[PDB]
Amino acid sequence: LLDKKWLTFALAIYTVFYLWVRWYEGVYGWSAGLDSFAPEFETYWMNFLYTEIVLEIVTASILWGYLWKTRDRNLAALTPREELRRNFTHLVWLVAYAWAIYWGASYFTEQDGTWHQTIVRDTDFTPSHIIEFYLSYPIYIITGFAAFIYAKTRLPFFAKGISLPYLVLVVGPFMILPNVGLNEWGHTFWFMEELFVAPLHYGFVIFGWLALAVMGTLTQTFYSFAQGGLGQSLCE
Amino acid sequence: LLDKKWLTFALAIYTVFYLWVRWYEGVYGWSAGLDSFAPEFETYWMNFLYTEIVLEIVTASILWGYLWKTRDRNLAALTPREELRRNFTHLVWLVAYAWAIYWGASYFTEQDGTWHQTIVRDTDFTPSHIIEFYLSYPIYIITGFAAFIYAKTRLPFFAKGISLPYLVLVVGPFMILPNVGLNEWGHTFWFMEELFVAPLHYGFVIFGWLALAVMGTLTQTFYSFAQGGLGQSLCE
Amino acid sequence: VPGAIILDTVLMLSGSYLFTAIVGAMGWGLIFYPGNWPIIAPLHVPVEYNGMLMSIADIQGYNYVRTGTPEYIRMVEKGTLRTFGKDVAPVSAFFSAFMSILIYFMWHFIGRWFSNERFLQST
Amino acid sequence: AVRSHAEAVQVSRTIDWMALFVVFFVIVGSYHIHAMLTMGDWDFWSDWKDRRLWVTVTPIVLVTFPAAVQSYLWERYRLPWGATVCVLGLLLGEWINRYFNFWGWTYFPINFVFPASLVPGAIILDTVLMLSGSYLFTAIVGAMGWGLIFYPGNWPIIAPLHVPVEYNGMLMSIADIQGYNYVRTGTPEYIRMVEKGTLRTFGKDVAPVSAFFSAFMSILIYFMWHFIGRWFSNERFLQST
Amino acid sequence: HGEKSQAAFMRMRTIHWYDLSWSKEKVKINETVEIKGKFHVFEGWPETVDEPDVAFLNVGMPGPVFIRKESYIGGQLVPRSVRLEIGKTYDFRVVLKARRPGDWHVHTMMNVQGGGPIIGPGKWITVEGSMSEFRNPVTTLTGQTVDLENYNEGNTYFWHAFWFAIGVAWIGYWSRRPIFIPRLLMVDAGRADELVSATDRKVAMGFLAATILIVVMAMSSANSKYPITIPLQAGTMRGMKPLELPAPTVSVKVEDATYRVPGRAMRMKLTITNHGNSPIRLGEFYTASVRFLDSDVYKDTTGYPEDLLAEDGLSVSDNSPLAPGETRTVDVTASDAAWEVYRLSDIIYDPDSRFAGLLFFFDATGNRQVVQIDAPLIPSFM
Amino acid sequence: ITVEGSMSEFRNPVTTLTGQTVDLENYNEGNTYFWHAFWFAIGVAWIGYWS
Amino acid sequence: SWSKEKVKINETVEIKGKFHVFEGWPETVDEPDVAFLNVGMPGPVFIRKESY
Ligand SMILES: CCCCCCCCCCCC(=O)OC[C@H](COP(=O)(O)OCC[N+](C)(C)C)OC(=O)CCCCCCCCCCC
Ligand SMILES: CCCCCCCCCCCC(=O)OC[C@H](COP(=O)(O)OCC[N+](C)(C)C)OC(=O)CCCCCCCCCCC
Ligand SMILES: CCCCCCCCCCCC(=O)OC[C@H](COP(=O)(O)OCC[N+](C)(C)C)OC(=O)CCCCCCCCCCC
Ligand SMILES: CCCCCCCCCCCC(=O)OC[C@H](COP(=O)(O)OCC[N+](C)(C)C)OC(=O)CCCCCCCCCCC
Ligand SMILES: CCCCCCCCCCCC(=O)OC[C@H](COP(=O)(O)OCC[N+](C)(C)C)OC(=O)CCCCCCCCCCC
Ligand SMILES: CCCCCCCCCCCC(=O)OC[C@H](COP(=O)(O)OCC[N+](C)(C)C)OC(=O)CCCCCCCCCCC
Ligand SMILES: CCCCCCCCCCCC(=O)OC[C@H](COP(=O)(O)OCC[N+](C)(C)C)OC(=O)CCCCCCCCCCC
Ligand SMILES: CCCCCCCCCCCC(=O)OC[C@H](COP(=O)(O)OCC[N+](C)(C)C)OC(=O)CCCCCCCCCCC
Ligand SMILES: CCCCCCCCCC(=O)OC[C@H](COP(=O)(O)OCC[N+](C)(C)C)OC(=O)CCCCCCCCC
Ligand SMILES: CCCCCCCCCC(=O)OC[C@H](COP(=O)(O)OCC[N+](C)(C)C)OC(=O)CCCCCCCCC
Ligand SMILES: CCCCCCCCCC(=O)OC[C@H](COP(=O)(O)OCC[N+](C)(C)C)OC(=O)CCCCCCCCC
Ligand SMILES: CCCCCCCCCC(=O)OC[C@H](COP(=O)(O)OCC[N+](C)(C)C)OC(=O)CCCCCCCCC
Ligand SMILES: CCCCCC(=O)OC[C@H](COP(=O)(O)OCC[N+](C)(C)C)OC(=O)CCCCC
Ligand SMILES: CCCCCC(=O)OC[C@H](COP(=O)(O)OCC[N+](C)(C)C)OC(=O)CCCCC
Ligand SMILES: CCCCCC(=O)OC[C@H](COP(=O)(O)OCC[N+](C)(C)C)OC(=O)CCCCC
Ligand SMILES: CCCCCC(=O)OC[C@H](COP(=O)(O)OCC[N+](C)(C)C)OC(=O)CCCCC
Ligand SMILES: CCCCCCCCCC
Ligand SMILES: CCCCCCCCCC
Ligand SMILES: [Cu+2]
Ligand SMILES: [Cu+2]
Ligand SMILES: [Cu+2]
Ligand SMILES: [Cu+2]
Ligand SMILES: [Cu+2]
Repeated sequence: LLDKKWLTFALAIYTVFYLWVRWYEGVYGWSAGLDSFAPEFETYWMNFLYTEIVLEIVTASILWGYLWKTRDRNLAALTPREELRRNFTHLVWLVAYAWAIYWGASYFTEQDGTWHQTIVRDTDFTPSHIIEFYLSYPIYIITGFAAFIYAKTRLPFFAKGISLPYLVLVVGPFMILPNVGLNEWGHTFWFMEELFVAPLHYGFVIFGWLALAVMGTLTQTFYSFAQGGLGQSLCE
Repeated sequence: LLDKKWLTFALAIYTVFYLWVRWYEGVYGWSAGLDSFAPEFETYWMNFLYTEIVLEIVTASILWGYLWKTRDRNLAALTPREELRRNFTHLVWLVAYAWAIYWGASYFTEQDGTWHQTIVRDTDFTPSHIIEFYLSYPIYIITGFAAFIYAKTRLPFFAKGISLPYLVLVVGPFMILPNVGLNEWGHTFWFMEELFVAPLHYGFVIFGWLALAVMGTLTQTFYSFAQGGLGQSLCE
Repeated sequence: VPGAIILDTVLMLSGSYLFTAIVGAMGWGLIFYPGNWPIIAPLHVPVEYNGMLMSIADIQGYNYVRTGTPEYIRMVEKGTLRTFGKDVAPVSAFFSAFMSILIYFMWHFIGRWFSNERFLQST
Repeated sequence: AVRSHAEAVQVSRTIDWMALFVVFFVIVGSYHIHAMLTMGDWDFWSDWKDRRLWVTVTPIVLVTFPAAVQSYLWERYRLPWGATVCVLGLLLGEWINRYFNFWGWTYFPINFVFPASLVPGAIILDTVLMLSGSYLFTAIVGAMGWGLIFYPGNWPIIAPLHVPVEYNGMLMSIADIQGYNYVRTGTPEYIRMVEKGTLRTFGKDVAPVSAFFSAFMSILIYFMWHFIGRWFSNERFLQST
Repeated sequence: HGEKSQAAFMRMRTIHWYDLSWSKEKVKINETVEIKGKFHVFEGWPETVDEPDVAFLNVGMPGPVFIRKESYIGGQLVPRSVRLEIGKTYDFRVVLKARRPGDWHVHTMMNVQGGGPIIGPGKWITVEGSMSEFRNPVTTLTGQTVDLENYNEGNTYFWHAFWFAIGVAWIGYWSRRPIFIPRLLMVDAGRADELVSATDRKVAMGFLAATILIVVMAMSSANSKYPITIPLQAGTMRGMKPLELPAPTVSVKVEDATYRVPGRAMRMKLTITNHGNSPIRLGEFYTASVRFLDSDVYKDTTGYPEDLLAEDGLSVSDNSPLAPGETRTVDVTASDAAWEVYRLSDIIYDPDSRFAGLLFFFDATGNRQVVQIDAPLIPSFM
Repeated sequence: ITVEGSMSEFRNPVTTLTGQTVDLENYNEGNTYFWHAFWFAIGVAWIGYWS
Repeated sequence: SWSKEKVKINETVEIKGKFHVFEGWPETVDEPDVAFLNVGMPGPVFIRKESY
């Protein structure tokens, strides 16, 4: 069996959900979403923010708790074939993390630039912001934490210790979410011009750099793949 | 034989050429060299720039290629006396590098300050600049590269690896030449005052610091000198 | 893409990372503007717009209103008294190439660190 | 190898002279670049040799190379003249350029374009290092002295230039008149970073306060550049570039 | 010699120099030449140039071939930086004393703190004699007359040579013994503790004590001699008195302005309204150090530089006298080789294609009016 | 302010000093697309060659 | 002018006058774009009730 169709679902769920989110923000961007003090803004974007925050907290708790509770206690008695299957599942988790990272840190971040570059921002919770920081970021944080936990709890290579590159790849992009405080503080106070290259934005950049730890993470996963079932063929 | 009269030539060629260059710039500094759009400026300084750039490229290519092609293949079967002679020749190369570094980074650099402190700079190619960056710098770069190549190709101590202090001493002062871009960019745009201590000048300073690697380079050459013919006498 | 191709080929040939940082980054900085000139050149055709001289890109920025992006935010060449002759683009290109050498040198080691396969025993 | 003890001694002496040349002139080039691009403007002009900015900046940025060269020479050879050789090389390069370019190429008078004196500070730094070989003690006490002795060391030179003159209705020092008369087309008067007075300038304290600030910052810069020179001495063989 | 490279629009709209005069064209060593004139700070000061809050009246010249004896803005000496107001006209006077023989292009320039050099018209001035005859005497408040050419030179040389000799003595004292390789080997192989021994420490203590004592004694001696000293006199000078010009009786509205690419001419259409009570005629157009003259109306007699002077470079479609109260629109063409020699045609390279200048209107009796014009400058290619 | 019609009917003509009239809605769009696609194809070809 | 030279606790003393900002304001002092009318005194030996 090895690599199964969980990868198709991993791609499709993010693609479909974010396409629907884009449709929603295209429909309610203007017209209930321009005026932050209008009653329709509360029903179409503040309610969205509340619901998405509650659902993200619940989903993160449930997913992480399930992954930690179903952790493999007897990692020693794991056959190489099962280890290969678990390595493929972890690679599917990493693919989902990469897809979510794309959707969060490229699509909704830059689309955000457009939003701000076109309208006068009315609040810290613009309909679009709600989408980026309160969805395009918690979702990829949840996916990254889940992938890290799966590696630690199913892969003997990633067990017996916390991998530094994986921890950086998982936590650095997470630090972008608390960095939103610097974004807000340095939008309203510091810097009144809508410039995407203003220093109030270097907190997003610095912690975006930590995603480069995916390189060490991926060579670690390559070594984990090539533990018992490394071949032969490769180097033979 | 050991140390031969190549050292006298090494000193004299730089001294004579740069004395003639100083005479040339004293004669044509004013009077074909003040107005960068005058026809005489093209015949006396733009032609100088073109000729010197072509000659520097040709000389660097020929010298470095000859030094690399005549590299000693059988370094193992090198007698201590021949090694001592080659060490003295490398020391002559280092003396030539030090002389060229002086002429480039002190004389023509500070004389440059005077030039700018006295006239209104008319272009990125002032008659004097042409002298400093397009001569006082390529010449010492060529000499440093030649000395490094000679060490690597004739001295067994400097073979079997790239010496970090020698590489720094050879490449850092070279980085001053591309740093001229920062000089130009931060003269015309940034900083309109002729201040020699303006931050548009820290690129020259930072890479001038890398010449301090001559200390590690010289202790390496001392060890290379004291390999087989270290004495005795010294420590005896 | 031209700068990226230069950086990659200069690395593969002459595998020296130092040689890449010096020569390939130089080329990456220098080829940026010539690489984009075929795209933006048609937008620089002069236009007599309501009594004032404007490029086509200037008219685009004027017409297509960016409510959040007023004109003064534009950090573009505005001329200086120390701008000698026709040197604005080449001078900027060479400065960018030198700073690209420096940034490439720094980020080579940054990437070296980010590749670490260490197991930080506890967080 | 070497033939005998005598030939080894002669070879060592020849190496000594050649390596002294190499050290001296590489230091001249690098140190002069650093100095002229970190303190050159004050060093160029007597009307820039003020009590606040000149006294503050010059020792701070000039202690850099002496610290590194000391950390190498003393540590590896017990040669206590790194600071002295750095300062002598800087002075030689500066004087050569002043005489042959500032006064030779252009025709600015030497009494207008003379450099500052640094040998007293260099001697203090070197002797304080050789005695009490502690690099920390040097960085604290010798750098203090290097910063503090700068202005008193240069006072005999610049004092005659500070005689007041009644010049066309305005009070001007002789250095001020030199800067006014000898036109620097590229160097207008406002570029001059000199003492201009403040509302928080209490009494006659401008020179001593600047000297003490320069001494403290010299301690800091010496501490940094000792380790910078320690790194620059590395004899490592970076296998590939 | 530093203009013709600056941006054409920046040279056009910073500072307009006019009524320039030179006392002499050829001078001897120690002889004085005086440069007078007026400059007007343009209202449309470019945003890339800092406002002339801190400005210095300088002289454009190849080093001290002249010495600036005096310089005035208004009627008061300005040895320091000054504050200028945008839109104001000031009169200036620079007194130069010849120092170096030769033919020198002397410019009057204004350096602005955050904008760089603004170079005015330059004039060739011949200096004859010998530099050895030059004297720069000055009398101090302590009652002594010194020559600034060589005053304190001996003292400076003496002190620098003395300290250099002290340093060289230290280095040579340590350099009498073997220097590099034996000392390196001694330090490496075992503890050294042998290459620095008494009386080396005594010599170093003597050097340190002598250095400190000599510095203190020299400072005390330089305080006993020259007991009266003052710090360097610096600080921007406020309250520059501008000229109180009468309000112009001529109003000019620029209806489009074009220049051919390539070409040596600039064309503009002006609507001139004549107020007051005298028939006026357009006599001059000054744009950037270049004076386009209508020779039938006005002739230059102040010895303006020929390469900057267009004697008949100003052609007006209808330059008949303009009766008071009458308004007419004319086509004005300013054409001269200077427009290309001084690269005023290179405004096509500039990121701000706007020009500014001064129009000089003359009536029958000869009294003149200065009006300022500024408008976009539109290139024409076909 | 109410706007009625179709966006497809919008035109933004402008006449340059070189004597040509262009519509700012789509002027240079084809050239931009072509050059970007060309360089992207070159990069993809490099990557696929190694892949 | 000073309303009183000797006061009791809780008693009010008023200081009046004029100040002229000199035209030749030194360049080392920033222009009085932001200025505060203060009282020079050794700590709150008086309290500033009003200032105009
Ligand atoms: C990592 C864990 C992430 C957790 C957060 C998830 C956020 C979900 C959206 C919040 C909506 C909100 O808050 O708003 C509630 C909205 C407000 O629209 P309405 O006014 O009712 O109009 C009618 C509804 N239309 C405008 C959508 C037609 O209505 C709803 O009930 C509909 C929400 C549907 C969400 C599920 C479909 C997603 C695409 C399919 C692939 C997954
Ligand atoms: C590391 C490799 C360095 C390579 C660069 C070397 C640059 C050489 C100079 C460029 C000249 C140029 O370009 O100008 C060409 C000049 C222009 O002068 P002219 O108008 O002909 O007047 C007549 C010539 N006078 C004014 C010199 C009298 O004329 C020449 O033919 C003469 C150039 C002579 C150069 C060789 C002598 C150097 C001193 C002797 C010790 C070496
Ligand atoms: C193959 C070897 C031979 C070729 C050698 C080339 C020499 C220079 C050619 C100049 C072209 C030209 O025309 O001048 C320069 C042209 C503009 O020209 P302009 O408008 O006429 O300038 C008017 C003034 N003038 C007449 C005196 C030229 O742009 C520039 O300002 C380019 C400035 C670049 C500054 C940073 C360079 C950093 C170099 C780093 C090296 C490692
Ligand atoms: C490894 C080195 C690779 C170099 C590849 C160069 C390809 C050819 C570029 C022609 C540029 C041009 O046509 O002239 C310069 C123009 C700018 O001109 P502008 O005056 O601002 O006007 C703009 C309007 N135009 C285009 C109608 C005139 O473009 C540039 O900004 C490029 C600047 C970098 C040039 C790099 C070559 C110099 C040597 C580099 C090695 C030290
Ligand atoms: C170690 C490095 C060696 C490199 C040697 C230089 C190779 C030049 C190749 C041709 C480029 C060209 O011709 O184009 C460069 C264009 C010229 O632009 P332009 O004159 O304004 O107008 C366009 C005029 N055309 C259409 C006739 C070209 O861009 C520039 O302004 C950059 C010029 C600065 C080059 C600085 C090189 C310094 C080298 C120093 C060596 C010691
Ligand atoms: C051997 C031990 C005994 C000697 C102890 C010396 C105590 C101070 C002497 C002051 C001389 C004088 O006269 O005051 C100070 C004189 C100016 O004097 P003024 O113009 O009269 O000032 C008017 C005001 N007054 C009357 C109150 C003095 O300069 C100075 O502002 C010097 C300021 C230095 C500040 C930084 C010091 C850092 C110290 C670091 C220590 C590791
Ligand atoms: C290891 C410590 C070595 C210290 C060596 C000191 C030698 C003597 C200097 C006399 C200075 C003078 O005469 O007074 C102060 C004057 C400045 O005076 P001014 O008011 O600006 O006027 C200038 C015009 N004059 C000279 C006609 C008045 O000079 C200085 O700026 C020196 C400041 C540093 C003094 C350091 C000593 C204090 C203790 C240091 C240890 C914590
Ligand atoms: C741990 C460090 C201990 C150091 C003790 C101090 C030794 C002083 C030697 C005599 C210097 C002198 O007399 O000259 C210093 C001159 C005085 O200048 P003046 O008063 O303005 O005018 C000249 C007046 N004369 C001609 C009478 C001298 O320069 C200065 O302003 C510097 C004074 C500040 C000194 C700060 C010391 C702080 C020490 C703190 C210890 C806990
Ligand atoms: C002193 C500084 C002058 C410039 C030299 C810096 C290059 C040093 C790079 C280096 O360390 O060596 C790596 C390779 C080694 O390959 P080799 O097996 O030595 O190949 C030799 C045959 N060859 C000439 C075709 C290359 O050799 C190469 O890197 C390529 C050598 C050919 C030079 C041109 C390559 C660069 C193209 C832009
Ligand atoms: C923005 C800057 C980029 C962040 C990169 C900094 C990483 C610093 C390295 C580090 O974290 O050291 C871990 C040690 C704890 O050690 P131990 O848990 O004992 O691990 C044993 C092996 N080890 C000592 C080599 C780690 O020190 C500790 O106390 C544990 C702290 C670990 C935190 C690292 C996570 C960084 C995520 C942002
Ligand atoms: C607690 C801090 C107070 C200041 C003390 C810091 C000095 C520490 C330096 C150090 O680590 O020791 C190095 C030398 C060792 O030499 P020794 O062989 O101990 O010589 C002792 C005889 N002597 C008093 C003449 C020195 O000893 C010396 O460095 C010289 C000791 C004499 C003090 C005066 C020397 C400095 C002159 C300016
Ligand atoms: C402006 C800042 C001052 C520059 C000083 C930075 C020097 C950094 C040290 C360094 O270059 O590391 C070299 C390694 C390559 O290692 P290898 O070539 O494997 O050498 C084996 C021994 N070694 C690992 C200790 C070097 O890393 C590499 O990938 C090779 C790059 C070497 C470039 C160093 C040349 C610096 C000239 C500016
Ligand atoms: C790899 C990222 C793909 C992002 C595509 C996207 O944002 O699609 C939304 C956009 C919306 O434009 P349109 O297709 O015209 O439909 C408009 C519907 N709304 C306004 C809700 C977006 O176009 C599509 O829906 C095309 C489907 C692409 C599937 C990968
Ligand atoms: C890594 C480079 C950081 C450079 C910081 C920068 O560009 O700041 C520009 C800003 C200058 O403000 P400005 O661009 O004029 O802002 C105009 C808009 N307002 C006045 C509303 C802020 O300076 C500061 O306020 C200090 C920044 C500290 C960085 C750690
Ligand atoms: C260690 C660096 C020596 C620099 C000396 C220098 O720049 O010399 C030029 C200068 C030029 O002044 P001068 O001798 O009067 O001859 C003028 C000739 N021009 C104007 C061409 C320089 O003086 C000399 O030629 C003296 C020879 C010294 C030999 C080490
Ligand atoms: C290591 C110390 C670097 C301090 C930088 C500095 O002194 O900059 C002064 C300058 C203030 O400009 P100013 O001195 O007023 O320049 C006057 C002349 N103009 C207006 C033409 C630039 O500030 C900047 O523009 C930012 C520098 C960033 C350094 C990484
Ligand atoms: C500024 C670049 C510094 C990069 C840090 C790399 C550290 C590597 C240690 C193994
Ligand atoms: C800022 C001073 C840092 C100097 C670096 C020295 C590193 C030494 C490692 C062997
Ligand atoms: Cu933001
Ligand atoms: Cu510079
Ligand atoms: Cu001139
Ligand atoms: Cu004006
Ligand atoms: Cu007043």
